[PDB]
Amino acid sequence: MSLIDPRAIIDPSARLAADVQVGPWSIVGAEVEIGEGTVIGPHVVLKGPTKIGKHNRIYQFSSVGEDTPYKGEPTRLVIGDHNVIREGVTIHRGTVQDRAETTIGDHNLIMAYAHIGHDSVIGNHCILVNNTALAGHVHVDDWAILSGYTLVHQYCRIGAHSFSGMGSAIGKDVPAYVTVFGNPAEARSMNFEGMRRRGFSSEAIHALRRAYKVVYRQGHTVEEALAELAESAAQFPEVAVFRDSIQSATRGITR
Amino acid sequence: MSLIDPRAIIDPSARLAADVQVGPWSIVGAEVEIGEGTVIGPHVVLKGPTKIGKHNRIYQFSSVGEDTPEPTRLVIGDHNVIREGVTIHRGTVQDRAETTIGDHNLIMAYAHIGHDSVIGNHCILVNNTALAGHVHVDDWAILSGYTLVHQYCRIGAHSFSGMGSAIGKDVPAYVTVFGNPAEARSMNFEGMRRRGFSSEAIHALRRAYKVVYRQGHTVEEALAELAESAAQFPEVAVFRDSIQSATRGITR
Amino acid sequence: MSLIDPRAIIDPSARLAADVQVGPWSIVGAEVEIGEGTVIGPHVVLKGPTKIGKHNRIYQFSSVGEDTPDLGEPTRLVIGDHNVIREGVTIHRGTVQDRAETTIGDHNLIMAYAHIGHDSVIGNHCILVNNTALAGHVHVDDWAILSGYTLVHQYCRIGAHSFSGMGSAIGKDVPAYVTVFGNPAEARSMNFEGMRRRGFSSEAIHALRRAYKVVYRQGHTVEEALAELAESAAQFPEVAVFRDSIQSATRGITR
Ligand SMILES: Cc1nnc(CN(Cc2ccc(C#N)cc2)C(=O)CSc2ccccc2Cl)o1
Ligand SMILES: Cc1nnc(CN(Cc2ccc(C#N)cc2)C(=O)CSc2ccccc2Cl)o1
Ligand SMILES: Cc1nnc(CN(Cc2ccc(C#N)cc2)C(=O)CSc2ccccc2Cl)o1
Repeated sequence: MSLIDPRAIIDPSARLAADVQVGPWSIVGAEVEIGEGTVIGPHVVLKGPTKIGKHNRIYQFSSVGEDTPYKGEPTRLVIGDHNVIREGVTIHRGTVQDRAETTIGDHNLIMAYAHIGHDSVIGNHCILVNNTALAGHVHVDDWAILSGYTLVHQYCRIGAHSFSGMGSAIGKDVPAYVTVFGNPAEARSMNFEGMRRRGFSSEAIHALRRAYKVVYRQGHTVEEALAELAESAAQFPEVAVFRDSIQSATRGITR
Repeated sequence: MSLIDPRAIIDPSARLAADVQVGPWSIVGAEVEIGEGTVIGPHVVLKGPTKIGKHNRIYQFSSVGEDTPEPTRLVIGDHNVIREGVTIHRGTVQDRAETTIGDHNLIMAYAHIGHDSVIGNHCILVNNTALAGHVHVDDWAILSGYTLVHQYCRIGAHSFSGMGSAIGKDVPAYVTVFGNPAEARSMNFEGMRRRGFSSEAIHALRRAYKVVYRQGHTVEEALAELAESAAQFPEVAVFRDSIQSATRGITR
Repeated sequence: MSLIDPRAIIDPSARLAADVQVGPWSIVGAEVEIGEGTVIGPHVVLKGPTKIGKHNRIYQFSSVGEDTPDLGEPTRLVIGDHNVIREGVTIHRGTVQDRAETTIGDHNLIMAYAHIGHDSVIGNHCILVNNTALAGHVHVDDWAILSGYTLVHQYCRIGAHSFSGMGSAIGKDVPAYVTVFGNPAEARSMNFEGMRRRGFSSEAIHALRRAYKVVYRQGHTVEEALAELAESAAQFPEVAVFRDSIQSATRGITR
């Protein structure tokens, strides 16, 4: 049996690496580029201009590279390497001219029926659990986990190693390591489980626990908090990752 | 390349207008009528008795015209966009509760339109919005992502629900609702300005909101107080009529 | 015509009863077993080791028998008789080694886009309404009704004849007959409506109303409540079902 199933439709403008697998009844549309070792399942719709990197797995009933719901404006979707895109996932392209294309990095897991809205940016090692929805212009940093049915408002930033509880509705920025829950989302604590899994030192975990309290439990303003964290951020690069996510928040921080 | 892809299944009783496009591996079932300029994507399941109007677009993995889990019908108007994975059930004809969708609607990815529901014109049902059944959505309503609507609920003209809202009661026209359970917050003044409502009409609607929600009046007292402004501004009469026709009470 | 559509793919290791119907563009994977009177719709993906019983109906765009997006461990899915699996439903296999296969009994209705996580167990006469998600290791007892978009945390037990309202987020065990609402889920009352439809005696309904008060409205600890329910449970099999569900609660009960 051929690597490209004879029941699949490959557009003559699509560029594929030699070992790409494409399952039956799948469409690889115009201007779709697919890298080495990628596996396209059956019943998949791929639309371009889209770049899919190496060693990716895209499951049935997914629509990857769709137009968002002027004529001829260049729009693009870039997906890196070692990603898993499960059944029914929808991923929209993003505008090129303004450097706001839809981008997905490496080693991500995008679970069933998740939605990635136009101009969203997903880093590396993220997990978007079933039916997570990024409205659009969402920035998800490395190792973030969004539990099932997490809804993210347009323009929100989800910090590195952050966590959302199931059914959370995020309206403001989530700082690095922070855990959020409910509709509307509220900050609860820090992802100490994720910190341990990543092999963080005891001094680094303690400095981060102290950092959370400075921001959320000591009644200080964002301006007051950032000034107090300066000393701790200089000694630990992980407290600096927390400090930078607060400093770069536009919609305010999830409290 | 033919308009009707040779890999699609078209039942002999289906009636398609000459320029209708059907993508590969789509099923156009028996008693399905499709009007001029409509585009059916690939992997679409269309079941009848269903009448689809002119210049519609139906995306992949949609199931339109499903039986509810006696002649039943589904009627879809003109210029609608039905995105990927949307599910639309038919409604009962004898009791005049067929499922109806008007014109210029945008029904986004994985939205669900339960049996006997009625959607007006220019409505937006964002991703995963779910109408349980017998839901009436009036013109220009916006239901944000993952809005859930209890059976028999009425969604007023130009109303708005925030993301993840769970609506159990009627939403009056223009009203903005948020959360689970849904709570009224304000009016959609932004929408009024886009529609070209006058400053005077907006002013009267803002006063009408206060009468219903911020002055401790009963529904009976509020309706009597709005009578004067409703005769003067047709937009206020839209707001008053939606409260008058509320069978499950109003969202507060 | 032909019971198996010529456009369907039937793996040579699949075992089917002679009258099994399979629609166009459906995949019946390796190690899939399908019983008498079952109808598989078009665009269905079935993956094994999976057993599907008699007189079942599986709708378009469903992925039944897939492996979880995180694990040579042999895993299985077993589905009983007279079930209806609506469009876009995802059902994952379990694990055999620790006796946690994913199992679904008889006369169940699994509505559009519902998710059945790995190692979950569904009894009989249950209804999972549109987009209900069982994260994994979830036990759903007989006649439970989970309203649209109900989210169920891993390891939660849903009691017999219980009911969740639309958009409920369940993080603790739901006792038998209990009605729960919101995110986080909160106990409200009992499903008396369901009892009456099931033909429960007025005496059994009266005893269950009293049982709810003992657990939830009289300031008793779970130890105290279980001691007070002992007498009623010995007399009413329906009260024993309620008592057993509180006894077997590992995550505490939904209050
Ligand atoms: C299974 C399981 N393992 N951990 C959890 C908790 N979790 C976060 C999480 C989930 C998966 C990975 C992984 N790889 C990591 C973290 C949730 O999102 C629960 S909700 C949910 C879960 C699954 C489907 C639908 C829903 Cl709604 O679930
Ligand atoms: C994109 C975008 N543009 N506006 C918004 C806000 N919006 C209303 C809205 C959304 C789209 C149109 C349109 N055509 C109009 C209004 C939401 O529904 C947010 S939630 C959400 C949003 C998108 C996907 C999934 C989810 Cl869950 O999102
Ligand atoms: C229709 C209808 N008939 N009863 C209800 C109430 N119901 C429970 C329920 C639903 C169906 C059966 C059945 N067979 C039994 C109980 C809900 O879940 C409402 S929410 C919902 C409902 C439908 C789609 C999306 C959503 Cl979100 O809806």
